[PDB]
Amino acid sequence: TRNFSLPQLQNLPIEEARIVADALAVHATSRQIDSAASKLAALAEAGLKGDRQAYAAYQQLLYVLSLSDDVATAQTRRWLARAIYRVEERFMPAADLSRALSEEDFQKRLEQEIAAQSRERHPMSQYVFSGSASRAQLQVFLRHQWFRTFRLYRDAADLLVNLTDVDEAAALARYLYGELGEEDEKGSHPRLLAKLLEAIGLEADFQAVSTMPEEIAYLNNRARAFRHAEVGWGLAVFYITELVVPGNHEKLYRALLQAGLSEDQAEYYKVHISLVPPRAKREWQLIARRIPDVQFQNAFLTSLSQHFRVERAYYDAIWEEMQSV
Amino acid sequence: TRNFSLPQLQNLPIEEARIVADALAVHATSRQIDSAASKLAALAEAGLKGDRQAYAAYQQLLYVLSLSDDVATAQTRRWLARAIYRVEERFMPAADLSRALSEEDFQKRLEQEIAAQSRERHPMSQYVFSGSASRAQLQVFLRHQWFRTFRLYRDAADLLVNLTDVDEAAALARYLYGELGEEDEKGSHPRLLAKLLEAIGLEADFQAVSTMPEEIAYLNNRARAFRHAEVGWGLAVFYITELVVPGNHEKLYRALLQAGLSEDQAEYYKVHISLVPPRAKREWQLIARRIPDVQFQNAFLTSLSQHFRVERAYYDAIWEEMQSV
Ligand SMILES: O=C(O)C[C@@H](SC/C=N/O)C(=O)O
Ligand SMILES: O=C(O)C[C@@H](SC/C=N\O)C(=O)O
Ligand SMILES: [Fe+3]
Ligand SMILES: [Fe+3]
Repeated sequence: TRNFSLPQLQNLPIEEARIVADALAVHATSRQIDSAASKLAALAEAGLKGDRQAYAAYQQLLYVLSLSDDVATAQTRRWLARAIYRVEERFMPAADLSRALSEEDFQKRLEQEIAAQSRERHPMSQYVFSGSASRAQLQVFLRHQWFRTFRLYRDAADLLVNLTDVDEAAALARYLYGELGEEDEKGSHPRLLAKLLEAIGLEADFQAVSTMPEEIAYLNNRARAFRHAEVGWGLAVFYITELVVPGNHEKLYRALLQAGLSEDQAEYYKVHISLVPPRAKREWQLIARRIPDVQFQNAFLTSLSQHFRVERAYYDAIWEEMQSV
Repeated sequence: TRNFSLPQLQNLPIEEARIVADALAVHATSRQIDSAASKLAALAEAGLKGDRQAYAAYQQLLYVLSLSDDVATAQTRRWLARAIYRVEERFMPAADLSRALSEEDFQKRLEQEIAAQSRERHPMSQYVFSGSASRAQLQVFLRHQWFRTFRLYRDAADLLVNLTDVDEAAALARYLYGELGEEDEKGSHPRLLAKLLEAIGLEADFQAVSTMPEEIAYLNNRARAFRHAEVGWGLAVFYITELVVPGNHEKLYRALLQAGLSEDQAEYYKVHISLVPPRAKREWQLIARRIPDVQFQNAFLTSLSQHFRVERAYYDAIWEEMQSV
């Protein structure tokens, strides 16, 4: 299977890929697993210090560890990913406020950060919204839309698991329920996107494996953020996504209709326009309750800044692919 | 913080509790974590061979590891819990099937197992249904009902996390949505039970920590099964609970109304009578697809039998406590 860990690892011409493979064996010893964790940590350190090959190598290995679908190795894979996450977060630039911002000041900082970094301001977004994109160019856009959308519900579920307050788990459960099609699994949002992809000649593969480095970096970061033990990381990515999807999707919907798509064909984008603003308003209380905590504020803001960095490098790479077709 | 891991460990007169504490430290080394794992596995092995003190020790530590609420230590706690689970599973009388049973023989064996040991036939259940229980004795019953209900949704979420198929994750999402109150979190099933609990004088403590050995055994086993990498373990526990809840809760509902509180206060039991039956028919498909796989059948039936042994010993202990008042 294409999105299992071991087939992906055999395809990486890296020695650490074989050490990781040994660490994921059914009878792997603690020493093999600690060896994998140390060599992964050193690879990530070398890559984050400026070694372009170690940088690419650890990002590919981290993609395999964090996002493969062979559930038998999942617990050890998540253990190994943590060895890499620890290194990454030491290199990330951390927000270090010592005193908590006011709730009003905090929301305004978010609004400002969004206005400065929103995916909606990217030249590619504006260009498609303009109607000037070719059909093959929309296909580039939707090919990568598939990778962003199709397993988002799993990252949300990792955050659900880490919210110990029953009311906060419930808010995330309502999100997951909406995201998985409510009472009809034929209408889960991954399948709505699949219906749109098929309307424009693309396959929606639930075992899709990305080969674009910036997309891998985006998916790796998002999973790390939603899985973090300090939920400020995950609430940052979750909530910024909830705030940006409605207007972005309203313009993407219009662009697809302009591009020769039906209302039903473009339903994936249509349903978020109306489903999200109410839910986003109720989900805000998860952030409001934690604002007095300066550790939460620093985790949230560091998460947000890191998310924006990888999202921008990713949109830039999609934009380049779109221009070459 | 009464149900966080470190405060619980400092209150355990078990030597290995200190080693576990060291393993959960912010900067714990691989040696300290691996050491803790080794001592926990040895303690479990001694306990399952008959050392009652080692048995009690491994069960209290496993309770702290698997069910404490400080998410900062959860990943390492779940890692250490695995070392105990592997030992436990070597001692479980597993259905040794060499080849897969037919669907016909699988459902028949399932029906037979449920017929022989369902919780509904336990003398305490028929006694409660009988009307004859005193208020103090119903308090005993509901005090332990709290421990079974108040974090069940978390165990189901771990199973959701391990269901890689999007339509099957959707099925578990429909379950969680219902269990956490659909659009209204004040109606989540833990809070409905908490309201039933407020009537009669009992506290519903979201940080409750059990000190009843058979109850610890029940919660430990259930979390292990729902977290297992082979989803047969969790599907076994999940499905046996969904199938028995409607009849059991129907009879408990009528008995509680006959004990003098309204239908609405006892809403926790009524809602299951109608809510669960339609969802159980769709949830069966997750099991039907896997019947042909003998590895699934062996996990499922081993889990069912282990769940019934632990459920029966727990119900026995509640019944003894109930008869002491
Ligand atoms: O990549 C991301 O995280 C943003 C997704 S949001 C789709 C679903 N929203 O509920 C996108 O590309 O639109
Ligand atoms: O874990 C158990 O023993 C089963 C629970 S069912 C609660 C289900 N939804 O609220 C019980 O004891 O009634
Ligand atoms: Fe969505
Ligand atoms: Fe329920």
